[PDB]
Amino acid sequence: MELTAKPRTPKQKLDESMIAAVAYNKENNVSFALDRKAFDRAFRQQSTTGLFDITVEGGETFPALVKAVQMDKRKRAPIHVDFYMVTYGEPVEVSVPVHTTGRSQGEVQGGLVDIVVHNLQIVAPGPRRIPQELVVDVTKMNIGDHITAGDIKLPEGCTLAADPELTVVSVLPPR
Amino acid sequence: RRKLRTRRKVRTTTAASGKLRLSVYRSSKHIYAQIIDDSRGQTLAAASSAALKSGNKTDTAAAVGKALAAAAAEKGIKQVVFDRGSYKYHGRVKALADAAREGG
Amino acid sequence: MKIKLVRSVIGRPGNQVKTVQALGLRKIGDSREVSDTPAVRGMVKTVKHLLEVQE
Amino acid sequence: KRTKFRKQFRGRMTGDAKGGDYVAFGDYGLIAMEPAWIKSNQIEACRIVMSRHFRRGGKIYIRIFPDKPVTKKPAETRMGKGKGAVEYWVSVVKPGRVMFEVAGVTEEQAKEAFRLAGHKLPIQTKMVKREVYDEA
RNA sequence: UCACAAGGCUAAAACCUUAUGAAACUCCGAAGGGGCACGCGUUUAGUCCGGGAGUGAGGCUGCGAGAGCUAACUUCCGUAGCCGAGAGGGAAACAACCCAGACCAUCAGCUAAGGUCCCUAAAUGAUCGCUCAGUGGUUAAGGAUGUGUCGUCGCAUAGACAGCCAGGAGGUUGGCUUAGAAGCAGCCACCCUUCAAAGAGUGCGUAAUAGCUCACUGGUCGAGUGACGAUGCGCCGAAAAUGAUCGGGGCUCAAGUGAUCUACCGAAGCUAUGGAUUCAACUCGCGAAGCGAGUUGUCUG
RNA sequence: UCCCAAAAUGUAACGGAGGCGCCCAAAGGUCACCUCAAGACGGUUGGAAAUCGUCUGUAGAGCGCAAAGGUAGAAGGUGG
RNA sequence: AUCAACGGAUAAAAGUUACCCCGGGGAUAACAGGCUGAUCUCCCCCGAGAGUCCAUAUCGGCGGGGAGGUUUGGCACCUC
RNA sequence: CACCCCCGUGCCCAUAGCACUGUGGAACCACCCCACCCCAUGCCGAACUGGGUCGUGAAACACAGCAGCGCCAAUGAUACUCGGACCGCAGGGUCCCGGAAAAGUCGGUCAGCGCGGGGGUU
Ligand SMILES: [Mg+2]
Ligand SMILES: [Mg+2]
Ligand SMILES: [Mg+2]
Ligand SMILES: [Mg+2]
Ligand SMILES: [Mg+2]
Ligand SMILES: [Mg+2]
Ligand SMILES: [Mg+2]
Ligand SMILES: [Mg+2]
Ligand SMILES: [Mg+2]
Ligand SMILES: [Mg+2]
Ligand SMILES: [Mg+2]
Ligand SMILES: [Mg+2]
Ligand SMILES: [Mg+2]
Ligand SMILES: [Mg+2]
Ligand SMILES: [Mg+2]
Ligand SMILES: [Mg+2]
Ligand SMILES: [Mg+2]
Ligand SMILES: [Mg+2]
Ligand SMILES: [Mg+2]
Ligand SMILES: [Mg+2]
Ligand SMILES: [Mg+2]
Ligand SMILES: [Mg+2]
Ligand SMILES: [Mg+2]
Ligand SMILES: [Mg+2]
Ligand SMILES: [Mg+2]
Ligand SMILES: [Mg+2]
Ligand SMILES: [Mg+2]
Ligand SMILES: [Mg+2]
Ligand SMILES: [Mg+2]
Ligand SMILES: [Mg+2]
Ligand SMILES: [Mg+2]
Repeated sequence: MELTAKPRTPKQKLDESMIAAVAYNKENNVSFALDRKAFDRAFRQQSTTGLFDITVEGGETFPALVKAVQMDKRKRAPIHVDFYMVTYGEPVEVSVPVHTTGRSQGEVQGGLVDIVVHNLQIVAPGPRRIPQELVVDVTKMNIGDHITAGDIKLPEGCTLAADPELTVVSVLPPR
Repeated sequence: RRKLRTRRKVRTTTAASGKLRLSVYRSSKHIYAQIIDDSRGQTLAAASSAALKSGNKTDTAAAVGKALAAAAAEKGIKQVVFDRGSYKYHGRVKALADAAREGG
Repeated sequence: MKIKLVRSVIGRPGNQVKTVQALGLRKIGDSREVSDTPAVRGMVKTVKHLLEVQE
Repeated sequence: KRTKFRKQFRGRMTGDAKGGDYVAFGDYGLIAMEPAWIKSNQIEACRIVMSRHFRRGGKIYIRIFPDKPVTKKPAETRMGKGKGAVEYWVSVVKPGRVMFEVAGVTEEQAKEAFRLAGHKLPIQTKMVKREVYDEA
């Protein structure tokens, strides 16, 4: 990704298909503007747990993560982006997608897999190595079976911002 | 429970009164009776009772009333307002009173 | 700045009238010189659109 | 359908949709495009359409809900004498607002059940699919 | 506070995550407005005392609301402007909209809105495109291999999209239902066999069989081709009463249209020359003030 | 009294809701003193609610009547 | 002092007129027109279902989009 | 204030609060003890009040630690919007110019400034 300018004035890029953005170091803070096309390919690939390299039209290239995204409600498209300039050894808290794997023995007698909370926000990994997904097995799961936030296998050096008796990926009855 | 003190405290109209207010503190067996010009964050006279007391523990009220009012003579204080505390104006603090109330 | 009244006051809001009045213009084609200060240049801002402004 | 207890009468006004433009509770979602009013029965209609097409069972999230009382005067009365008495209920769906969420069904199924619901609707719509993690 | 979407949890309420509506909800909260001081800087009004009134039916448009059907050349308020009491140019015609406030004279010049094929003043202007539908010259959900422009995805020198030859399989009438259901009226699952390839399978079919064909592969060729949205201009949907039509003629070999540029025409607006009136200040006569005169400014629906 | 009422006042409708034509000799004056609703644990009648205790507790109560604002350093409850 | 029609005409007061009269009003209704189009009339979209079987031969639920101006109205704009 | 600390009392009215936690004792504070009287309990020295210790600093208070909570809170962008202009039959919407939120993200924070007195620095 290679933005260029950053003035408080948008007419330079608006139509040209660029998004207004800000990346903050927490010590260093920088406004700017990225090619839409790019950040689209990108944010689709890497999502919120992203991590990609950002070289401002001045030479200096810094790594970063995606902290928030701001949409046109009516066009359903990016107009602005909040960008976290990553640190090194401890970052912030990462929201990551619960998935599901294998034909559950719920969908075979009556019900269906229901990811009651799509996105699970954990505390920390050590940033360099962020979990980007989060597989949960479901094959054991019958109909009427809730998976609390505890039972999720974290990949070492990871904890849970979640209340870990909160219902996540649960299988629901029919009708 | 802090209600009695902040009660009478606000009930002593601080500045707009003109007069000076006069603290006490007889809860322990030591008091502090300060004289304050309210408005200015400054405390004028005062006359404690923990730098030698004669011996009397509550009998000495009249004494420090007279001692304070004595300091008030010199500094030039003739007007007053009685900032009691959670103290129900009866014996001890009444002594400090009557004492200052004549010995000004 | 310099100033010209090149639009008109009719069907224009009361204050914009009275401001046209102040700036000293009482007919189209009226031009004038003005003293770069916040109250006069702030009298030209509010009726900007009625004025051809020079410098 | 209806609310259960309230105040009675109301009014009318508009600009773009507050919350929420994003896709929770599901994998596929249907979104307004126009500043309509939406009556119970219209939703009821979309609910029954989609519910049938999914058969048993899928999963259907009817986000929008009619809290707004609309009134209509009696037949053939000269204006005044009062305000009209609660004809029916509308839900003030502004553009971009997500009306529907369905999940537990394929993309195909979702498309169709949507289109079918759309033809029952006062306004143009569009279907879409997640990524809108403004929060969760 | 009232209302409300999925879930947790518990004996339902409270409470937990997720999620949302509010004129009569508010943790917050603009733009703006209102008061007061200055005038730091322009300009002309103000206030009070007294004489004379008239008016007290308003009207439209925009914006803000209620009422109403988010109807009315509707009704009732807030707010700006116009008409009222406003002539002049434009909008064919047209109180109100757009431009613009008409002291008088002129066979003089510039402009505004709006315009420059002929009726009709002024470029049948320029350059890059768009639409071919008379769209232009009045409506919608819905629909559509119209045409321009972007983007997504897919398939392809392992031979594809189309075309053409052939196979399309054995378990197996899969189970269930059924008077019979055997791919194909309704309820559960999509497993093996043979191969270069053949899926309890798509439509027609039968009361049910049988039957026709597709999803896959091979040859054949010989190259691109297929899907999904975004958007510009159009197509259909588009049916009313006396005779048609964009105001008309007519316009695409643009007189339609999106963009940028310039030249011209256009008002009672501005300007030129002449002239009168209102007020004002300056100058003069007679006897302050007052009247007349004159000059400058000013004004005059 | 609230909303309409367009964050100054004001502003109409046979617009949307609700009260008043009293009451109090203490419910006033002053002086002094006290702090609420509700939930959780445990408690003879009880056992939804009674009365007691512990913990939480900024108002989630109370103010003679309508509602709005207001109010816990009292306007709220008690006494001279 | 329900002078409560609450700025309160008298101390003191109800009906009827198709026998009717006067002065005015299109400031205001019944006819017609006009504007609107809820209602009224038709046409279109989706298709669940009916049609042994098969949505569309024909019919078409729950809902949606328009037209027309012949209904009952709404408004009160020229004509009392 | 000379340096500390404690007691009172203020400006400040949560970036100043709460929890968890550690420290503190004859030197100020607190609990404590006694109550027939002043005084007082809608009953009871619980509280007001009165005579005073030792004992304990556990409770409470003072002080320190801490960012779990609470509170404070950016820039960026947006909503809306004065004022210039526009589109749509209409519900509604756009452009230019200035102003410009709220919620959230970054974070920030276990406050700060005084007066008086007491008591300590072999
Ligand atoms: Mg906040
Ligand atoms: Mg009148
Ligand atoms: Mg009137
Ligand atoms: Mg009026
Ligand atoms: Mg009208
Ligand atoms: Mg005219
Ligand atoms: Mg005219
Ligand atoms: Mg004409
Ligand atoms: Mg007209
Ligand atoms: Mg022009
Ligand atoms: Mg000509
Ligand atoms: Mg002249
Ligand atoms: Mg004139
Ligand atoms: Mg206002
Ligand atoms: Mg009025
Ligand atoms: Mg009388
Ligand atoms: Mg008869
Ligand atoms: Mg007769
Ligand atoms: Mg007779
Ligand atoms: Mg007559
Ligand atoms: Mg009739
Ligand atoms: Mg009629
Ligand atoms: Mg009908
Ligand atoms: Mg059937
Ligand atoms: Mg009619
Ligand atoms: Mg009339
Ligand atoms: Mg009228
Ligand atoms: Mg505007
Ligand atoms: Mg802006
Ligand atoms: Mg700003
Ligand atoms: Mg602390």
